[PDB]
Amino acid sequence: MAKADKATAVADIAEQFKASTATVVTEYRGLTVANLAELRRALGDSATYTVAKNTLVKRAASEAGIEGLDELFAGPTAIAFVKGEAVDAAKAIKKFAKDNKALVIKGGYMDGKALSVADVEKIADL
Amino acid sequence: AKRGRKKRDRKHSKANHGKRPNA
Amino acid sequence: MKVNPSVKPICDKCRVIRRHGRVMVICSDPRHKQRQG
Amino acid sequence: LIKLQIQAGQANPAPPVGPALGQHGVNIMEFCKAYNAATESQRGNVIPVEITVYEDRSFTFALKTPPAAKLLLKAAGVQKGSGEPHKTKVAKVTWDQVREIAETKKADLNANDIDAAAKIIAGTARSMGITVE
Amino acid sequence: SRIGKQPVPVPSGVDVTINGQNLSVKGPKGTLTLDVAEPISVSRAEDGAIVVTRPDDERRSRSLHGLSRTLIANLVTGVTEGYTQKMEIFGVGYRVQLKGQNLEFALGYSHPVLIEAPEGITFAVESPTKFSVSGIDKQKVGQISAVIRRLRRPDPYKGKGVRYEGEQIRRKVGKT
Amino acid sequence: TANIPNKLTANVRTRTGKGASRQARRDGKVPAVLYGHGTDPQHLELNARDFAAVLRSHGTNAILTLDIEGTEQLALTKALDVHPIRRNIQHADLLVVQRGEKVTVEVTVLVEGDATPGTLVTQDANTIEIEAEALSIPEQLTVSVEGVEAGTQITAGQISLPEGVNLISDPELLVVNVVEAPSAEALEEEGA
Amino acid sequence: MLIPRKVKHRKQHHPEQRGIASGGTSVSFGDYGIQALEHAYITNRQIESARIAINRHIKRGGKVWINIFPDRPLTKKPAETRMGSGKGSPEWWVANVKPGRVLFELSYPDEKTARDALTRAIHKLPIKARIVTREE
Amino acid sequence: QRGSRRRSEIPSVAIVGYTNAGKSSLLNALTGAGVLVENALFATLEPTTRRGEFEDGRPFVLTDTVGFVRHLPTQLVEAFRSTLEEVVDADLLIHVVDGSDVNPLAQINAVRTVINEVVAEYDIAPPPELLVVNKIDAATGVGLAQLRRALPDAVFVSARTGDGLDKLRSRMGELVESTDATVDVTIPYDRGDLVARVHTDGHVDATEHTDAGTRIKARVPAPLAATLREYATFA
RNA sequence: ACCUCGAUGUCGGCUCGUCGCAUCCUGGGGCUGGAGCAGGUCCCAAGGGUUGGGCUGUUCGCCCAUUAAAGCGGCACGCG
RNA sequence: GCCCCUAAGCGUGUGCUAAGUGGAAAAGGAUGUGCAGUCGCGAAGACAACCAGGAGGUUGGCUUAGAAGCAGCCACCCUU
Repeated sequence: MAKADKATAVADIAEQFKASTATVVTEYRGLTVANLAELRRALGDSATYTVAKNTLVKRAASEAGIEGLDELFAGPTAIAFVKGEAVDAAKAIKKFAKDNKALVIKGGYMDGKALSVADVEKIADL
Repeated sequence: AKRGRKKRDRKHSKANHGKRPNA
Repeated sequence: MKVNPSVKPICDKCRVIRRHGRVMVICSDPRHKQRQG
Repeated sequence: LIKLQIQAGQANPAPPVGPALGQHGVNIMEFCKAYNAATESQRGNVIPVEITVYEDRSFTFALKTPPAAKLLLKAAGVQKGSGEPHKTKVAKVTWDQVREIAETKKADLNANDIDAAAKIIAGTARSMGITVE
Repeated sequence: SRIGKQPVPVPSGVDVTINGQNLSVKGPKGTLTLDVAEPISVSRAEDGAIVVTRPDDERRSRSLHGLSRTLIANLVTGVTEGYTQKMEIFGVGYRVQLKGQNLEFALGYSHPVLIEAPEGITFAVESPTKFSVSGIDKQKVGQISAVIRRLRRPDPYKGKGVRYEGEQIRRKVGKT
Repeated sequence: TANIPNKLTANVRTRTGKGASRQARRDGKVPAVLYGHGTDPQHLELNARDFAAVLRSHGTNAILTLDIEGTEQLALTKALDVHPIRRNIQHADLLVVQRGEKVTVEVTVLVEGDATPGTLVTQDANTIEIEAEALSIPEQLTVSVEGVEAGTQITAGQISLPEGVNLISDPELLVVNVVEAPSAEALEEEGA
Repeated sequence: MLIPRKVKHRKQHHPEQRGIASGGTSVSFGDYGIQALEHAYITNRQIESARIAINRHIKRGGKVWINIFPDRPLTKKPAETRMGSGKGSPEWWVANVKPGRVLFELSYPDEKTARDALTRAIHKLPIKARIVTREE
Repeated sequence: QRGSRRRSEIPSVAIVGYTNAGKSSLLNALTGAGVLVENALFATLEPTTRRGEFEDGRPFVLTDTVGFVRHLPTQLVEAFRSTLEEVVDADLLIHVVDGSDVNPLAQINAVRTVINEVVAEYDIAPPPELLVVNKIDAATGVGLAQLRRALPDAVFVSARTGDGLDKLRSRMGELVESTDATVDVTIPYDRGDLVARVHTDGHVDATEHTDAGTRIKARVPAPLAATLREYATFA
């Protein structure tokens, strides 16, 4: 667990945030790899997805304007990095939200704006 | 051989200085 | 029980401890439990 | 959640297959008739079938792509696998052939790309040492 | 020491008494009395807690740290809510009945055996094949239930005998 | 390469011999003697711990900068004496050198890689002696063996030396020999 | 077993077991080795019995070196005979060992199986011994 | 040790024969054991056993004993009395002789008169004797037909090459299964310690879910066939 | 080859004991490839018990009937 | 040699021992404790408790019925 690997992660996560527009952050817990393999094919078609450490996010979030999720980094973090239109990956996950109902959305982010769980539902609606 | 051992091992005392007659 | 001068942990679930001045091995499997002496 | 691989047109001997899953409370005869009905089209392979069990004991059986460990054998012409891969090579398979195997294996593999599946067959080819040229 | 670091939370329904090292707690179930080791000292802070104080890092005093914390802890959750253990008996023809302050078993012996009730321990049968033991002292509750559980020599071939609630005992196949 | 010489302190001994040396090693020091082209040997004692740390990092041949009585002095550890049982330094030889001199030094050879599965790598020569500048000694040499077939010999002449160093030892000396994997019967046959 | 082909003198004195070793105190063929720590007369049986022990734990690959050879003979007269009247015929061949001497050496890829193999042979020797490496 | 392993349901077969009859390599080739051999006298001495395997899927105890020599003293026969106890503990006795020799009548005569010494002094019925000629690749075909005509219970084998091993399993099968007693049992619903036993320990014939229970026609081993006699369907 | 050759009586058996435990029976357990009956192996335990005959000077041994068992040793190979 | 027998120290200061070690013993077994130095990790929360995963090719090839991620031998790579 040498620090160099963690240092490279912090740079890469922030650089992917600055390369992407919006995010939708859910709970990854309790989802099979068969589900994880099924979702990653749809996830990677347009967007991207990761399950990283909360503190690794914070040190990779303090640079740019993604510090508007500090109090929401408490719990199972599952970043779904949506690069193009923010509603593509938000529509696919709401399919899985009804498909599974063991996943509950924690929050989301777009255009430098901080939202809530119900706001994210509307984001998937927009 | 307790008798043969307890007699040889009697020589490690302070007053004999590590030696005794008949070992 | 195995009363041997040389008691060693045999499986990966064997714990070696001291109980009343005796080194003994205690395990879930009764075959493994043994004491020194 | 059980598993089997049965020959193409033959089934129901006592040691290998019958009591192998009849010890858990499922069907014994219609499974063989149904298994033959689906594989009569392919008939030239073995199939990993994964019967998924529930409380009601009724079976749910699926048919997968033929194994890469054996689909390579028919592509090369040999019949007996290599006892010493990377020391004595006994089979010949072309990069085109791996693409042919990838075309058959395109449905049930994790590979996202045609060339990526080609790597997977190459990764399996190393486990019995089949020459890829 | 990490176990003994936190303080015991007293509730609203008991009164504590500390006269030196003779700590006694009384409440809605009983009166429990305790003495701690001479290095350790015990007092209470004004925020509804009891605190154990080890003054040294000596091996003796560090072990009496965790021991004292759990003891007072069980002294509190005992005198207020108490403890119960649910016991089961398995095998055909194995029953249990209650004779006032006593218990009667039927475990395949020629003679129906009796188990007396030590003071502060209450027997409460539910069904002929499952019962429970309750009491005020955690040491005494677990003691009598251990004697009860050992009323039959262990049988791994069919599992006949008095067992615990969520037990998974070792078994084996008796073939020949 | 620019090898930064190590700074080590020293004292000049009042008394020598086995009586004075044993007391030195008990007190925590380690005696040594500085000689060379200076033609006047000075009997010094180093701190035992600091000298070991220098040796634990920069190999056996570690260029030293002794401040004996406050005076700078560049030196090179010519030889060492270690007790075979307790594995401690009893004595060291410090040769005095000045920047810009070609010395002759033995350096160790490392082996890196993972050969083909049916081979066993048996290294023959632990060290090899080269000629190098006083402040630019290669601290270790590497022989990467990979993809080699049945028995193949890597002599000294196959070693890639850095710039400005020469192979003093004759290039016919064999260093690394890769041999076929001994058979399960060969272990029985060899040595009876 | 290991025995010399021919020795110039068949009835020799007992080798002197005093002092520390002055040669062969460094492993120079393989990667790992056994370093002695007590004087002993290691017979040819203990040399061969330990050799089989190392082989039975690696079982496939590697080379075992034995830097020690039983040159010296040790004699004994027939039992139930009084003293005097000659010297006994040589019976067992032993090799003088002094502390610091490296006895066996092994060359094996992964260290854990190498060290465990050596510990198997150490438990078949009449001395306390330790495991030493090629490195410093 | 045998008094705890006889309780099990494993058939026991014994291989006997002269020294350098290849009995060790027969067990190696039939199973896959790495027992070492020497082309000399007393190649193997310890009584070696390992599992035996079949064409129809049955395990058994395959026992390798010590090799005999001609003109053996009875002192050495008594000396190795520890190795020859498995002779009477064998369900089937396999005999292997030197197939390249001249007088198969003497090879059977010597060993059989040696073994029946122990059978008589142990007073058990002699086992069904089977002869196996070895080295058919190193033997002359003239003697092959001579024992063909003389011993129909003789089989040609060359364990050094491996011809006819599948026939050996069929011959082994018909003579080991033959000791069992076919049963027609009706196991009730309160004895569910038998459903897996009748399927894997023994051989099933038919099964029907009658009112009285499951009428299980089955074939089971000797300690397992005299064992369901309580629920017999006829006398 | 240290005590005894100006004497330390030598094998078996009988009578009479006394001690050790490295336990044959009886007593308490752990493990078991311990279903039961019966065993195998180890640990704790010296209170009591431990048969009569055929052969040999015999110790020892083999055998015949039994029994819960028919223990091993020391005490000048106990005891003239 | 200095607690009493027994003449003179239940002497002074700093530590160690819990075994009556002191007041017998080996190969070897071992979370008993004091001291000294290292290494990997960690407030970017390392370790313990705990949640959730821990998949595809696949039953990786030879071997016997068979090793199907899990008697034996060889190989031990790849996608999510």
